[PDB]
Amino acid sequence: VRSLSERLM
Amino acid sequence: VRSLSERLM
Amino acid sequence: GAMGSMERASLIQKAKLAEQAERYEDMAAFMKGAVEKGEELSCEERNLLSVAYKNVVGGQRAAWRVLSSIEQKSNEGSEEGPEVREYREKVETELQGVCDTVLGLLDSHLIKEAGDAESRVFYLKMKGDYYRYLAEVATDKKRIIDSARSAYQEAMDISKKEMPPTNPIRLGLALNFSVFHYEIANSPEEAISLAKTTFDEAMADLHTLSEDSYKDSTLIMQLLRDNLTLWT
Amino acid sequence: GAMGSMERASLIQKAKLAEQAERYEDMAAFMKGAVEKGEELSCEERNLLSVAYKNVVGGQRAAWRVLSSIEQKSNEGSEEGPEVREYREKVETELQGVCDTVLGLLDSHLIKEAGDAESRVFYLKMKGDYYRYLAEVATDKKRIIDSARSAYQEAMDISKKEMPPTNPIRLGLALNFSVFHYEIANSPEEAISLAKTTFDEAMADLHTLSEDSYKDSTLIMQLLRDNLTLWT
Ligand SMILES: N=C(N)c1cc(-c2ccccc2)c(-c2cncn2CCN)s1
Ligand SMILES: N=C(N)c1cc(-c2ccccc2)c(-c2cncn2CCN)s1
Ligand SMILES: [Cl-]
Ligand SMILES: [Cl-]
Repeated sequence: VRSLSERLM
Repeated sequence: VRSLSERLM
Repeated sequence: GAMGSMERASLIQKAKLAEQAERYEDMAAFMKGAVEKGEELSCEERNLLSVAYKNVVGGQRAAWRVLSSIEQKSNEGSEEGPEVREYREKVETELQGVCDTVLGLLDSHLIKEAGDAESRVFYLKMKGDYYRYLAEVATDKKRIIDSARSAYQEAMDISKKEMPPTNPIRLGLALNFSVFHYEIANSPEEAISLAKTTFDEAMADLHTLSEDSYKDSTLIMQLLRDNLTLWT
Repeated sequence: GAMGSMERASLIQKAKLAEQAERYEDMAAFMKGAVEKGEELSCEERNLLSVAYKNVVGGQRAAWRVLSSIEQKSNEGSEEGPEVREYREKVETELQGVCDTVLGLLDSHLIKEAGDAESRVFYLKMKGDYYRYLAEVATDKKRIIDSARSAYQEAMDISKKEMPPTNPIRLGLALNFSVFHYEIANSPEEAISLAKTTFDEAMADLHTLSEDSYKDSTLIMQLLRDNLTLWT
């Protein structure tokens, strides 16, 4: 499982 | 609304 | 052809990898390369070809519909430049290029070497599908529609003679031909009649099928049923 | 540049159309063209640039992960050719090309002209992100990691001096830097500490925000929280 990175606004 | 066409097997 | 240097088996292997990776542009290029080796395609290979290009053109049709909608709204109390039209034309031109690529492969030379019903019907249906995708954006429009109709009809004739009513290819063909009637040819009554009789004739043939063939056929029949529900 | 003949405003307008059409390759090309006009980017234009390339590279990273996984399984009781490696290398090379394109735009010349915190931090964070995407497939690996770290750290220093703890760009920067620590730099304790303090310092600043700014910040904070839940 991979960490969550910034999502597009 | 658009008709449903053949789906990939 | 940029794939001319790669082994046929390697192209097929990589098309399957591209499918798993959901890289359908790569998948189309690999299968185009495979076709251009000159050998006929197995049932599996034919479906890999169909999967790749249907996804490619599927994204173009969705984008084209968005842009066309924005373009039509611009042409109603709407404030005005040429950018919407230009970009819609760009996607449209790219869509047509893909459709011509597929039709080119069928014409050179998949169809003329396809003797068995499963292969010939598959390719003729595909020809109808991609002339239908051209018709969706056409405004020669009539000839495009007739080319789709003619391809679908030749496929229907063969499938009715050579395939059982529950054959998935025959079912998918009749489904798409009924969509053509309803969405392209302005023949909703033909579309409804074809979907009805296709469903009923398949229903009456399910008793001959294995559990796995029964699942395959009924899955496609449900789409016929869903369309009838929307059409009536 | 193939977009050199198109007006800056037309490129921006078409990038927005491409976004609505989910045509992110087109969107990247349009925004690359816009950047190459030489003018600095507005906040909106900066996010259009980020949206386009993040989606493009996002699809490449997902495909690369699938292929890498298949490649590792092949190298365990596994039957053997070079196709898996070759095709993974193809996607990887295409991914690296996209990352170099973005880093090229930031270096020529978005960053050196970015004087305001919102723009400078945004570009330096972006530089860290795309060196991080390079690090994900690297095996010069150390220099790539250091380039990401250095870009993120310069961005962190500016954001801590010039932006409130709840600033969405600062929050997104700290989130991605913590991901870098955990997934790239083998520093899970640094990742957890950064996520904790970023969340807590933003929590204590929410009382200063409007309803709309509160929604923006808390949305990003939730990702910090979700990562902490997976990390601890
Ligand atoms: N890689 C894909 N997309 C597909 C591959 C195959 C296929 C066909 C024959 C032999 C092996 C695989 C498909 C197929 C199409 N009709 C039925 N099948 C298989 C399910 N019974 S679909
Ligand atoms: N077309 C897109 N993808 C985006 C456009 C904008 C944006 C930014 C400024 C002005 C107008 C639009 C985005 C944005 C990024 N930070 C906040 N916003 C807007 C929400 N408050 S995101
Ligand atoms: Cl255009
Ligand atoms: Cl390859």
